[PDB]
Amino acid sequence: GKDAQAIHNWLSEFQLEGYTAHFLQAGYDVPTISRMTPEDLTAIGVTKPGHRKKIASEIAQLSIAEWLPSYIPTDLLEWLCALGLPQYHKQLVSSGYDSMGLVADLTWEELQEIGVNKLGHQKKLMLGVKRLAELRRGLL
Amino acid sequence: GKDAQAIHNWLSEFQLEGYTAHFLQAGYDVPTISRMTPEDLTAIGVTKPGHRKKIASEIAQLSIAEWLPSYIPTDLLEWLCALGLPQYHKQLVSSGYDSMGLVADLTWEELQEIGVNKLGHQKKLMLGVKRLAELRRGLL
Repeated sequence: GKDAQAIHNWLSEFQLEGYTAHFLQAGYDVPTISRMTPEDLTAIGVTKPGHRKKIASEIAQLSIAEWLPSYIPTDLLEWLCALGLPQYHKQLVSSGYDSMGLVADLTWEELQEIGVNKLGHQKKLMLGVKRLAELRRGLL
Repeated sequence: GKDAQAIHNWLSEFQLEGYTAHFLQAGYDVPTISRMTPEDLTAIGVTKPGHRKKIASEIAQLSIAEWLPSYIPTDLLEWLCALGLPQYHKQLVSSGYDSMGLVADLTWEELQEIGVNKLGHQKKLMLGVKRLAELRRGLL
């Protein structure tokens, strides 16, 4: 198991790791767990109040989000972080590409005065744009 | 370096790994490399014809795509693979959620006769739907 070893690690930091299989059988992984509620834990069989209280508390301390597991960037900076290019955010913003909907229409010739000059970052970004467009038209 | 060790590994499988820094300085990573052309390799300074011929050939043999690095799913199955839920594709298709644009309007009550019954897979999917909607309205 691959996310099992992520759960088992996190549950071990407070000696509740014998609940690992509870999250597995329910299909959960760590980022989804971070958004459960107490009733969700009850639903998957965490019924002992002493343990459900403690797992809830330990979940609020989980501060790793937000486009995991979905992998849908909602805003521009999230997306440049999916890609490995957050260093370009504020160049894109100074040039008026400050939203997903506007970035989708960015074009190969703007790139030089925005400041994306390494050709690999150039290509990676424009492939992201191209197929971001392909996803908008996907709604009809 | 993290994708450097991915390049250095792949270039080593044909003893050309001393080109690793060429791809780094240009910002490339493996999935972007897989889409380069010969002129792209020239541009980043792979100028010796014997090596550029061989790296090109070795790139066509790279068959790992397609939403990496972009992390924008273009079609429904890609997206259920971003998430860890491809086992549900054909249930979603038998129920008429066979595109991104239609999935974006899937709702919590359909889930039982589609066949998504593990609550963690339920939550993971509906978070993906919710924020997929949030991304469509993002285009105005």
